[PDB]
Amino acid sequence: VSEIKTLVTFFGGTGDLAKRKLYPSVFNLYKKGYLQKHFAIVGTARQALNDDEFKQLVRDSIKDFTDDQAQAEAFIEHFSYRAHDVTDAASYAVLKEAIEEAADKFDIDGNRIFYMSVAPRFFGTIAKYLKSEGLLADTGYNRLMIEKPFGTSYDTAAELQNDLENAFDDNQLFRIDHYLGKEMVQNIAALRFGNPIFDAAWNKDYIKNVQVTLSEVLGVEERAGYYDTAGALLDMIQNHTMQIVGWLAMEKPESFTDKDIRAAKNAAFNALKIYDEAEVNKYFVRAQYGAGDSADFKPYLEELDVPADSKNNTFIAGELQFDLPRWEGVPFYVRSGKRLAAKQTRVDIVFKAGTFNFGSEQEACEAVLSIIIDPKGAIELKLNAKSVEDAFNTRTIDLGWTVSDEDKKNTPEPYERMIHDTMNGDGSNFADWNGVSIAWKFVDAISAVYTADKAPLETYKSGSMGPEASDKLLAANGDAWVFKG
Amino acid sequence: VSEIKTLVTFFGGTGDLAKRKLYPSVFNLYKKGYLQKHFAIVGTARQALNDDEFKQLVRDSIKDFTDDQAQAEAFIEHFSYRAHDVTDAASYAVLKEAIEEAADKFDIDGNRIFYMSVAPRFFGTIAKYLKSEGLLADTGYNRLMIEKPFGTSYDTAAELQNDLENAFDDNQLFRIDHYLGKEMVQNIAALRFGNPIFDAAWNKDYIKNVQVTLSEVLGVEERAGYYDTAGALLDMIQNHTMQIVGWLAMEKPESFTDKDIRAAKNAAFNALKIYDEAEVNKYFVRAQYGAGDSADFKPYLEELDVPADSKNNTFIAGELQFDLPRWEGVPFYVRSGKRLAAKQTRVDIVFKAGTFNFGSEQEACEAVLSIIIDPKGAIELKLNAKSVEDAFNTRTIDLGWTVSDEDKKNTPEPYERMIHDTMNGDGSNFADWNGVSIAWKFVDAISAVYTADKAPLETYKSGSMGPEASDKLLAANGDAWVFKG
Repeated sequence: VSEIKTLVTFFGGTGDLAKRKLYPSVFNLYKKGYLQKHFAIVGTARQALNDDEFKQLVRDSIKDFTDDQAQAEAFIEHFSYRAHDVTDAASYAVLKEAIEEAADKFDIDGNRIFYMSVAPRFFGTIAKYLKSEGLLADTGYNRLMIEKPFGTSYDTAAELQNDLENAFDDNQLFRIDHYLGKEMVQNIAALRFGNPIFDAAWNKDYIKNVQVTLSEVLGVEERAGYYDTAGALLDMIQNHTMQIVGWLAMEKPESFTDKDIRAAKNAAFNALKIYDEAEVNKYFVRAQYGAGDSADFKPYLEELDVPADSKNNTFIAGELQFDLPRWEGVPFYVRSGKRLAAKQTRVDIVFKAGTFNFGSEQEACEAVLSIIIDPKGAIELKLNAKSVEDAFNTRTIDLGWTVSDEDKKNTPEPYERMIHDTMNGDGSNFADWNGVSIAWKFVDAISAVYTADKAPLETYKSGSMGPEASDKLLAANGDAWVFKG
Repeated sequence: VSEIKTLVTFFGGTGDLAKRKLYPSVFNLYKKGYLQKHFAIVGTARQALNDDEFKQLVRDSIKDFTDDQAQAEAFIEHFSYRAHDVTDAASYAVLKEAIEEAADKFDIDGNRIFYMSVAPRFFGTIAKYLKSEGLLADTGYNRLMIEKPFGTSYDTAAELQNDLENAFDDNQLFRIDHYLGKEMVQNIAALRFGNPIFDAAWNKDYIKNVQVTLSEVLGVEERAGYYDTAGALLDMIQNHTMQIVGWLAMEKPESFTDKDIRAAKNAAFNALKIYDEAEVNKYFVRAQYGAGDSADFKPYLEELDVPADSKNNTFIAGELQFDLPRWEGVPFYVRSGKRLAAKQTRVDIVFKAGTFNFGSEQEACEAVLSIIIDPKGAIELKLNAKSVEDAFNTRTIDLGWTVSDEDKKNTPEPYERMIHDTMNGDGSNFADWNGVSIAWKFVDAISAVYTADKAPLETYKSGSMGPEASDKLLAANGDAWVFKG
């Protein structure tokens, strides 16, 4: 395997995310031989720690992924640390030195990746200082990995993007969304473009509607302080759902290069209809979970730290419309919520029933292509066949496939995937500015109606698949949710 | 369920086929309530038996299918017998009387079915006498069920058809081919016409080749006397294979009525290319099984009653070409033989690989739709997806479906299916004259080269999937057999 020469600086290096996911992920890359000799990891945080102490922190972090001790130690030797306060310009000079020391000791020419595992309020500050204080490599590439979230509205996001563009180009910005780094989400384009029978049918002439579901069985839990201000709309719809939809609605790319994949996705994003107040009331649904089936399933208002006067949405369902020839009249249904019937992230593509008359009592129903992303990867194709009856009649059968145990074993964790893609400079599985800005405009229009309270707030029994207004939404076009729980 | 009013006369009524399959099958129809009051079964053979003795024969025949004794007896009471010699015109008067007695006792207006479970040499004789001696009902329908085989060449078949048409119309002739009465063979049209994504792809633009395999693991066995003169060509290709191919190659019918299904099939049969000597040598392969892996697997020449100088084909593989727009350049490969790697009747439809470039090391391969008919029904769809690797790459996955245990239980045996379809007058699953005549012309051309010996006779190791000339056949067009054993 080819060697990746890179210098990674982790802001928030002593953090929990770094300990649990970042370091073990960079370790796997080393285990696979991608990282060999010319690479260095510089950790940074406020806490005054020296190289040996930081090395021990990393040692304890990769412990549960160590088979060979010599290998673990050979890896840890590539780590260095430098205490540093992100708000103090002067302090960046100290980090600049540690970085240059690392590049020398391991002979690395530029190729710098900066990981911001810090509080969102510092994203712009750090980036601006990276340029003004000379921390950016003058040779090779300079890439930034910005953690969730990228703004809380279009305005804030636009301001962040504006700050980021002081030192970086959009193609150097790597926004983290672990849903895009998931193996099954990356199977969509392969299934579509790699098979002519599906490629040719991926349009208005064969597809009746596309459905995207992201259900969770858990409630707000201990995260009440944050969730009460975000809701399913910002926590699950704006980021995860919109980006999954991007893969489904994109045009057929000129090639499978990240540049063309993005152009193909943007053609769709640019054709998306932004809703006004009336349209939001007609095409979207917001709800809050109520009394469940047992005492443990308490309504959203009775959850701790939740303001008794909260009108927050723990569920969202809506219809998306794309003004492209390929999708004229094809509704894209999305839904996500807490306290639903089952943990599941899936895509259901309903094909139009055929008009061939068999003269049977049961005519041809709609074929369905389902791609289960969570909890276990699967692909199912529901087709029409003959029933086991004396007289000719149709019925539906499921052709199915599931990930093997070997598959699960070889599947890189999403963080390993994201780190690795950034080192390769592969923007394929990352949302670009255009995609994120449009996703914000769409949600802002809905959020505007919600904060103004010019739309009703539905309610649903915990453990169900949502309020009836959700089914009412699809019924208006003669559609129905494929996944019933 | 609606009541079927019919009078069935079984020529060869004391025969083994009648005891094992015919009577138990007519019994199931009674059990399902299709046959209730107005129906009668008249058995006939040379053996002098009276009504009580024949009733006992039937009693012993349906014994292993009896739960309720009262029901079994209520059924048997509908049977009558009359000894009768098929070559004696005078004798038909006696049968005519027994038939009229039956129609009176159970009040049946015509609706007669005549089953010829006799030696092939008597098919024409009986039919001619049925008309001249007045055994045909003057009211209702008159249908004939002719057992295998329908001729041994085009000439003989044409002569039989000519005799049969003295008393019947082609739509009244029901040629028995148990492969057409199989549940999975009837699923082909449902899968094709009931699903737009397959219907639209069922042509030269998406299909690269169609493959039809009918493999057996057994050898010639005790049937040497017959097989040595027929071979796989007449025993399996002419009848079973050609008719299965008919379902696959047919045009899309105007409706699912037997008349339109037949018109759609005939458009294809009429476009089939009849080969000359040169073409037979280029597009077909004949072989004989040799030494196996153990002492029990003896070569065809060492089988009992097999003439040491036999050039009989125990294997056939060939390419069919249809001169229709839908199949321009799409080869239809067929193969059938004894002593092969596995018992199996299947259809493999290879779709053209896509031309989309992922830039991967492994590009998109050909998707395959396989319909397993024997030994256990199944449908598999091999598609391209992403491999579980760090770099993007395609790989193939199998979406699969298999008949449930409930399905097997409710599936009517092929003889029940055929009897029932005849009572309904449904010619859908029956080969018509045009289809059979064309099937004969095609095989005659090949058989002509074989008897003249103007083509080589290949050989293959028993337990393999055939001689190398079989693979050579597909390789000429860049194809390969999907099922490797």
